Amino acid sequence: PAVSVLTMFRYAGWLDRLYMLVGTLAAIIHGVALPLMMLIFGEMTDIFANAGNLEDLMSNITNRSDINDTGFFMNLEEDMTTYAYYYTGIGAGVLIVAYIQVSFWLLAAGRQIHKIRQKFFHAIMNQEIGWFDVHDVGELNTRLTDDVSKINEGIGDKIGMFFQAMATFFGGFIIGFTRGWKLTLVILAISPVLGLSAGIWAKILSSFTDKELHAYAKAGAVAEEVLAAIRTVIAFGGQKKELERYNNNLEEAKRLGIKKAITANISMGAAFLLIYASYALAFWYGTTLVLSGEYSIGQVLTVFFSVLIGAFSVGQASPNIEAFANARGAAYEVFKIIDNKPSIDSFSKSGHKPDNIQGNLEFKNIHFSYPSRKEVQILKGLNLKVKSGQTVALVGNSGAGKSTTVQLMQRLYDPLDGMVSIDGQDIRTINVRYLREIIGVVSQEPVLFATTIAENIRYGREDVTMDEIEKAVKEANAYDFIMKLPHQFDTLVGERGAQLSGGQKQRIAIARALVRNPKILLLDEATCALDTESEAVVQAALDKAREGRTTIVIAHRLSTVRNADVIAGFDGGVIVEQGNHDELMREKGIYFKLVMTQTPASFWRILKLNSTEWPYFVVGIFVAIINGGLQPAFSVIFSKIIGVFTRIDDPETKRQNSNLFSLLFLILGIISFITFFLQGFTFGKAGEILTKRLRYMVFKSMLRQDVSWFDDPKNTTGALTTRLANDAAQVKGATGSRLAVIFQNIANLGTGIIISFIYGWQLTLLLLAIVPIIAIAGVVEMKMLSGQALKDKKELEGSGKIATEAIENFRTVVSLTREQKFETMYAQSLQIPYRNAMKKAHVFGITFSFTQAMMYFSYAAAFRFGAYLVAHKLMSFEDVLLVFSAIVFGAMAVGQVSSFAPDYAKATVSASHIIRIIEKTPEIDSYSTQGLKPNMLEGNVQFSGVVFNYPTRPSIPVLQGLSLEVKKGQTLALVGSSGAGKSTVVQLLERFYDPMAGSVFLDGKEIKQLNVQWLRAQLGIVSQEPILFDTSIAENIAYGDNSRVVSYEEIVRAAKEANIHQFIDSLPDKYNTRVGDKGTQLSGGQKQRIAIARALVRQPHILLLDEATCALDTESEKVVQEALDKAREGRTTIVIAHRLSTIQNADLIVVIQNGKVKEHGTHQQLLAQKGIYFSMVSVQAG
Amino acid sequence: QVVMTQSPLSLPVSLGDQASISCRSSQSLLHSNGNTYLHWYLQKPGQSPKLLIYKVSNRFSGVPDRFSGSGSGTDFTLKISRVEAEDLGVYFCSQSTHIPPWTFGGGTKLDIKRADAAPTVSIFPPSSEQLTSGGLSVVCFLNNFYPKDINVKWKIDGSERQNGVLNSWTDQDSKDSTYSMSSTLTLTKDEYERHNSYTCEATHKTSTSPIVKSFNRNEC
Amino acid sequence: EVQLQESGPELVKTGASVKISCKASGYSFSNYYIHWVKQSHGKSLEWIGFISCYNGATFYNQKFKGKATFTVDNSSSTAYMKFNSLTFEDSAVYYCARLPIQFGNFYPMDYWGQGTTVTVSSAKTTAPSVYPLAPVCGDTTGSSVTLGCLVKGYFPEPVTLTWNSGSLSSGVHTFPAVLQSDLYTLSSSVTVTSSTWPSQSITCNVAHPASSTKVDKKIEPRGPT
Ligand SMILES: O[C@@H](COc1cccc2ncccc12)CN1CCN([C@@H]2c3ccccc3[C@@H]3[C@H](c4ccccc42)C3(F)F)CC1
Ligand SMILES: O[C@@H](COc1cccc2ncccc12)CN1CCN([C@@H]2c3ccccc3[C@@H]3[C@H](c4ccccc42)C3(F)F)CC1
Ligand SMILES: *[C@@H]1O[C@H](CO)[C@@H](O)[C@H](O)[C@H]1NC(C)=O
Ligand SMILES: *[C@@H]1O[C@H](CO)[C@@H](O)[C@H](O)[C@H]1NC(C)=O
Repeated sequence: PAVSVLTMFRYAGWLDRLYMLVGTLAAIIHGVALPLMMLIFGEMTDIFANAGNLEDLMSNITNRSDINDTGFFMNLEEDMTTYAYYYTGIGAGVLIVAYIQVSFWLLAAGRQIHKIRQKFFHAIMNQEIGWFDVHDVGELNTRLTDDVSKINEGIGDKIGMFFQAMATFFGGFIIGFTRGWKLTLVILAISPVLGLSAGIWAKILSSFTDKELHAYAKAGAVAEEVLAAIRTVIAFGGQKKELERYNNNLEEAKRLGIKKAITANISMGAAFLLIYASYALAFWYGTTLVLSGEYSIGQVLTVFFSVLIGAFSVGQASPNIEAFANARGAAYEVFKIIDNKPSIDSFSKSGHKPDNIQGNLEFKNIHFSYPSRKEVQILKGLNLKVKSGQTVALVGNSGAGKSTTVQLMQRLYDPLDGMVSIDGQDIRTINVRYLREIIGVVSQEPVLFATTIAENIRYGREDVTMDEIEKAVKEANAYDFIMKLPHQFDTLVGERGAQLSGGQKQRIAIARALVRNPKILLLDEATCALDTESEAVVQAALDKAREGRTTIVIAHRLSTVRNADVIAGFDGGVIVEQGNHDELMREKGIYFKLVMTQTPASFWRILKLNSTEWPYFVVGIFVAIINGGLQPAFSVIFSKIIGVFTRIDDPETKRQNSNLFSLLFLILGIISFITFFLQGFTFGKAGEILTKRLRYMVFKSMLRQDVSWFDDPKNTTGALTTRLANDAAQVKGATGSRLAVIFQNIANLGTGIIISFIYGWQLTLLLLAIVPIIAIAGVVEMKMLSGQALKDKKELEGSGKIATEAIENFRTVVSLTREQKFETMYAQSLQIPYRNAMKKAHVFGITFSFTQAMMYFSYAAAFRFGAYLVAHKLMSFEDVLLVFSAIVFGAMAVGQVSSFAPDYAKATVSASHIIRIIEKTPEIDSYSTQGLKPNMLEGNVQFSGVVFNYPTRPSIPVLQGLSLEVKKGQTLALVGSSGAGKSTVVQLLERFYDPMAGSVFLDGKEIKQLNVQWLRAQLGIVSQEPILFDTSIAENIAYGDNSRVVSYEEIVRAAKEANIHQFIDSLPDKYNTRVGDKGTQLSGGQKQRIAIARALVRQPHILLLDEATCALDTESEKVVQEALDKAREGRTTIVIAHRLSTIQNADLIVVIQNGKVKEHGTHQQLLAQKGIYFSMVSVQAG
Repeated sequence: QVVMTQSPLSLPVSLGDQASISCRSSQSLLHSNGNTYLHWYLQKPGQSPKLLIYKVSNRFSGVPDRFSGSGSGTDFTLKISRVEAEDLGVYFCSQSTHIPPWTFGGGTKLDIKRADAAPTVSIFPPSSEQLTSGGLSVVCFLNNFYPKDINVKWKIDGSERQNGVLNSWTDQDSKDSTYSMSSTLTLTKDEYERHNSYTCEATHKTSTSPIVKSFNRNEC
Repeated sequence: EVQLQESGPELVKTGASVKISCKASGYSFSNYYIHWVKQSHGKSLEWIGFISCYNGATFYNQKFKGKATFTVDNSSSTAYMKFNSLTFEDSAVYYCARLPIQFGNFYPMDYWGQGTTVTVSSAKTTAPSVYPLAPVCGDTTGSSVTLGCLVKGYFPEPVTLTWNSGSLSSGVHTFPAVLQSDLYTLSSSVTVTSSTWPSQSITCNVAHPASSTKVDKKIEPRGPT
C-alpha cells in the first residue's frame, strides 16, 4: 500500500509542475529569512552594546560633555539608519516570497485534487456491477470524501512547509557554524532531545483536531444502534439497561480521555522545560565564553538563536513527512481504482448497433454463479426462447433462477458457460450502452432522485420535450394524480421533499421506462410489495405498457400471469415445464401447487452548570496566573541578562549575576512544567467529567423523550449521535477553557503593559500601535500550522449529496445508464467551490505573508525609535529590550494562547443546544412512576373513536373515529387499503402518542392513567424485519423481559415454541453464538423466529404481530408460521395481516380504509357479504 | 587625575628572598563597589610588559606563587617572596579607579645586591684631532661602582660649571653586578686657552672623601 | 597564543607625519579597545588615547588632541596611528595595550606590544668623528690601564663600535648615545694591563652604515703634547 513518489505526481500538467517548482524555490528562500534575521539582530545588539559600554565608560568627563556623549550616540543614531533598511529589506522580501510559496502550493493542489476528485468519481461510476456487490457501499462513499480529502492535505501545503522548515534547518546550521562553531556543537550535543521534544509537540499540535473520537467510537456505536432501533428499545424497556450499558462504555472513553489530556500536557511540559533549560545551558556557557573575551554578545545571540530555531525547525518539519506518507497510502487505493478496469465497459463504442430490432430472444445452456460465492451454483443448463411480442412469465422455487435471468439480460454479469442471444446475435458482441437503451427495467422497490418529477423524466432520457413527458405520464396512468399535487411537476421529491406512496413512485418509474421507448421490457417483482388497491391501476398501466413489446416478468402472486403467453417453472435453476396456463394446470406440477396455494450563551449559566467541581476550577485559576506571570518574567530576566552585558560592571559580579539569571531560567523551566502539567490536569479533568456527566445526562434525557420527538426531521439519527458526540466535547471549551484564556492573557499582557509603562512610556506607545497586528500574526500563524485555516469541509457538502446519491442508488443509475449526467453534475458542483478555493488561495497567501512581514517591520520600527531614545539619554537599552520583549513577545504569546485554545462561538452554540435539550420535559413521560398498575391480566382491549394525526405532517389526517373491541384469547386480524392507518394501531395501543379525541380502553380503564412501563410490560411486539442487537443469542432473546433475573433455562422454552431450539442445537456455540456483522448471518425467517422468542420470554397476555409481504425463504416460512400458531393459541392477539393464509382462522378481521372500518364478521361470513373481503379473496382467484 | 607616587625608586633585592614594592596614590582608590582597582605589571627591556597582579590580591593565569600583593586605601604593596633570577625588570602600578587618564605609576627596577665598592676614576683630555678641528672635550671615566646614586662634580680652576655637561650611565652588568658612568664637556676651542685646572670629582656613599682627579694644561 | 606585535623603529624628520602600527594576532580582534600609551625616556607612562577597534570610535587625551590621529584596519587586523606635525618632544617609545570592552576600567590592560620607538630629528645623515682617548701623559701609576675612544657628532642611529676587531672583550664598556645639538655622541673604554699596552696593539674599529664608514683609530700615547 504505497504509491511511488513519481506515480503519485501523475495528474499534474505542464503548469502545476511550474507552480510547485517556483513555490519550491520560494520555500527555500523563505526558510532562510529568519536565521539571517537573527544575524542582523546580532550585529545591531553589538552596535548598542559597544556604544553603551563606551559612553558608560566615560561619564566622568566634565568639563564640556554636551557633544561628547551625544556624539557617542551619533555613532548609534546614523548606524541604525541602514539596519532599518536591512530589516525592512528582509520584510519586503519575505512579503512577496511568503506570498508566492503558499499560494503556489495551494493552487497546484487545487488543480491536482480537482482532476483526481473528478476522475475518481468517473472511475467509480465506470465500474462493473459485480465489483459493486463485493465492496460495501457506505465505506466506498466515505472513501470518496475522506480519502481524496487526505490526499489533498498531503499533496499541497504540508510539503511546502517541509522545504521551508528544512531550508530553515540547513540555513540555521550553516550560519550557526559560520558565526561560531564551538557553541554550535555545545547546542548540537543536546539538539537530538530538543528536536525530539519539538517533534512530539508539533505532532500533538497538528491534529489535535481529528483523533479525539476513537475512545468514544465504541460508546458511539452503542448510542447509534440504540437510537437507530428506538421503536424497539423504548418499546421493550431497557432504557435503564441500555442506559447502563452506554454508561459503562462511556466511562472507559472518559479514562482514555484523561490519559489523552495528561499525556498531551506532559508533551507540552517537556517542550517548555527543554527550551527553558537550553536557555540556561547556552546563556550559562555563552556567558562563560563572552566573559573570556572570545565571542561577542551579538555572536551568542546569533549562533544560539539561529541554531536553536534550526533544531526546532526539524521537529516543525516532523509531521509533514508522515502526512505525505498517509497521502501516499490513500493514493494507493484511489490510484488502484482509477487505473483499471471493467470487462463489460458501459462507456465503450466498440460493438455493432443493429437497428429495427424485433426482439427474438434466446438463452442457451447458461451456467452462472454470483461472484461473491463461487461454490453455490445458481443456474444450470437453462434454455429459453421467446419470440417477438410474446410474454413469458418465470416462476418456481424462489431464490434460484428468477431474478438472475433479468440480471443476465441487461448483461450485468457474464455467464460462465453458455450463450445469451438477442435476434440471433450474441449479446457480448453488441455495445453495452445500446443494449441498455433498448431494454426497460421496472424494479421491485421504486427509487426517485431528489429533484423534480420532470427532472426524473430527464434521467430517463435527457433530450425529452415537455409534451413527450406529458404523453409518457398519461400513458403510465399518472397524469390525473400528478396534476392534483400542490406545486406542479416542479414539486421536489426525494429525502428532502414530500413522500409519495410506493405505487405512485412505481408508476412514475414506469413513466421513465416508457420515455426510453424500449423494445424489451423486464419487470423484477414489480408488485410483490404493493397492496390490493394500487395493484389494479399498476397492473392496468403495465398491461398497457406490454402492448407490442417482448416482456420478461419475474413476480410472485401470479394472478394475471394466466393471460401471459407462456409460463416457465424453476427447480434448481432449471425450467422443467413450459406452456400456457391451462397446460400448467393439467400438468399438476409446481404451478398447480402455486395456484391451489393461491386459490444564546447566558454565560453564567454554563458556569452554574459546572458548579460541582469548583475545587478544580479554583486551583486552575490560581495556576493559570502563574502561567501568565512567567511570560513577562522571561522578558524581565532576558532583558536583565542582556542588560547586564551592556554595562561595565566588575567581572565577578557579571559572572554571579549571570549565574543568578541562568539558574532563574531553570527555575522558570521547572515552575513552568509543573504549572501547566497540573493546569492541563485540572482543566482537562474538570472538563472531561463535565463532558462525561453531560453526555450521560443528555443521553438519559433522550431515552426519556417520546417518539414524537424522534419523528422531527431536525432529529434524525445522524443529527442526534453527531449532536451528542460533538455538542458534549465542545461545551468543555465554553467554560473551562475560556477562564484559562482570559487569566493567562490578563496576567501576560496586563503585566507587560504595566512594567513596560514603568520603564519607558514613549516607546511603549509606539509598540502599542504595533501590538494588534503582531498578535493577529500569532493567531493566523497558529491557524496555518494547525491545518485549521485551510480545510472547512462545509462548502463541499452541497456536492456530496449527488455523490452519495449516485453511490447508494447504483443499480438504477446503471440500468438507465446515467453515469455521464452524474459525472457532469458532480463536475460543475465541484467547479464552483473550486473557483472559490482558487480565490481563497491568494487571500490566505497574502494575509500570511503580510502579517509575517509585520513582524519583521516591527523589529525595524521598534529599534529605530529605540535608538533615538537611547541617543538622547532618556532611556537605556535594557528598557527597549524590556518593553519590546514584553509588548511584542507578549503579543505573540497572547496570539498563540488565544488560538491554541478551542473556539467560543461553537462552544456557546453547543451549550445552547445541550442546555436546550437536557431540561426538555416530555409529554408522555416514560421515566415517571405514577399510575394505577393493577394485577389484572385479562386484556379485553377497546378502541373507542380514536382520532390521531402524525405530528411530522399534521395537515394530513390518518385516523378518524376508529373503534374496535378485542376479547380475551381470540384473534383479530386487520387488513385494508393504502393510507388506511393500519400500522398506527400498534403505535397508539403501545402509547407512543396520545389521540386528540376519542379514548383507548384497556380492560375498562383508560390507558392515559396507567403507568407506561407496566403497559409496555404486558405487550409483546413482533416487528416486520426484526432488529437484532450486537451481542450473543442469550441476551437478544433475553432482552424481551427486563427487570427480571431471567434464567438460562427459561430461554430454552421460548426457543422451543419459537422453533429454533432444534435448529440452534446444530449451530456452532448454541446459545452464546454471537450475532451481527462478524458472526453468522441468519435469514429473515430465522431472525423472525428470534423476534418471536424475544416476545415469548415476557409471556405476555397481548401479542402484537407486525408482519408483512413478502417471504421468499420457502424453508422457514412454514416454521415461522408454526411458531406463530403456537404463540397465538391462548393469547389475545392483534395481527397486521398481509398473508392471506393467516386470516381465515382469525376470530374477527377488520378492514380499515381512510381511517374507517367498513365491515365485520368472520372470514366466510364476510366472504358471503360479497364486499371488500370477498373482493380481496377474489383477487388471488385469478 | 590621581598622581601615583610609587615608592620605591630603585630596589636592591638580593637573590632568594623577599622584597616589597610600595604604591601610594594621592586619592582614595575605593570604588562604590567594595573593590580596589590597582594592577601591578612587570616589564623587561626589549619585550612587552606583562600583567602580574590585579585588584591588589588576585593573580593572573600563568604566574607562579612568588607574587602576592596586599594593602588597601591609599597604601599598596607587592611582595617578591623568594626571588629568582628570572624576574628582574621594572615593575609599575596601574591604574586610577577614576577614569579617563588611566594614570600609571613611575616604575621600580630590581637589582642583585652586590656588596659595595668605590668607583675607579680617570680623566682623559681633549684629543689632538679635536684641537685641530675646532673643539675641546674633557671626558671623565669612572667605572665599577655600586649603587646607582652617584653625583659627578665638574670644577674648572676651582670654579663651578653647571651647563654643557654630558652624563652617561650604563646598565646592570650581568656578570659583575656593577655600574659605570662617564661625563663629557665639549666646549669651544678658544676656552681651552683660558684655563688650566680641570677637575672631575665623584660624590658617592661609599666614601665621604670625594674621589678627586685633576689635571693642569701646561704639563705633560 | 595571544600576541600584539608592532612595527620597527622610526627615524622621522621634523614636521612630516609618521604612521605606526600594532598588528594583533591570536584572539578575537573585534572586541578589545586598543589603548595607545606613550613612554618618554625615564618618565611615567603617559596615556595617549584609545580606539574602540570594533568601529574606530576614538577618544583622545586632552594633551594629545589634534596632534595624534588613530585609525584601524579590520581586514588585516591591525591598528594604526598617524602622529602628525612632530617636534623633538615626540621622540619616545609607543605601546599598544588591549582592554576588554565588556568590562573596561574594571580589568587590567593585560597584553601589550613590545614598543615602537619613534626618533624625531631635524639633522642630515652625518659622518662621525672618531677620536682616540689616550691616558693623561705623565705618570702611569696603576698596573691596570683604561683606553678610550669617543665617536662624536654622528647621525643617525646606530654606530656599531667594536674594539680590536672583536678580539678584545675584557672591559668593553659602551655607553648609550647622548644627544647634543641634535647630533649623537658615543663613548667607549677598555681595561688592559700596563704590560699589555703600549707593548701590544690596540685599535678602535668604528662602523657606521648610512655613511658607509669604517674608521680604524689605532690609539697612540700622548707624547710631548
Ligand atoms: O512566527 C514564526 C516566525 O516569527 C518570527 C519571525 C521573525 C522574528 C521572530 N522573532 C521572535 C519570535 C518570532 C519571530 C515562527 N513560528 C513560531 C511558532 N512556532 C510554533 C510554536 C507554537 C507555540 C509555542 C512555541 C512554538 C515554537 C516552535 C514550534 C515547533 C513546532 C510546531 C510549532 C511551533 C516551538 F515549539 F519552539 C511555529 C513557527
Ligand atoms: O510566546 C512564546 C511562549 O509560548 C507560550 C507560553 C505560554 C503558553 C503558551 N501557550 C500556547 C502556545 C505558546 C505558549 C512562544 N514563542 C513562539 C515563537 N518563538 C520563537 C520561535 C520561532 C520559530 C521556531 C521556534 C521558535 C522557538 C523559540 C524562539 C527563540 C528565539 C527567538 C524566537 C523564538 C525557539 F526557537 F525554541 C518564541 C516563543
Ligand atoms: C567649562 O565648560 C563650560 C561649557 O560651556 C564653559 O562655559 C565654562 O567656561 C568652562 N569653564 C572654564 C574655566 O572655562
Ligand atoms: C567630544 O568633546 C570635545 C570637547 O572639546 C569636543 O571637542 C569633541 O567635538 C567632542 N566629540 C564630538 C563627536 O562632538
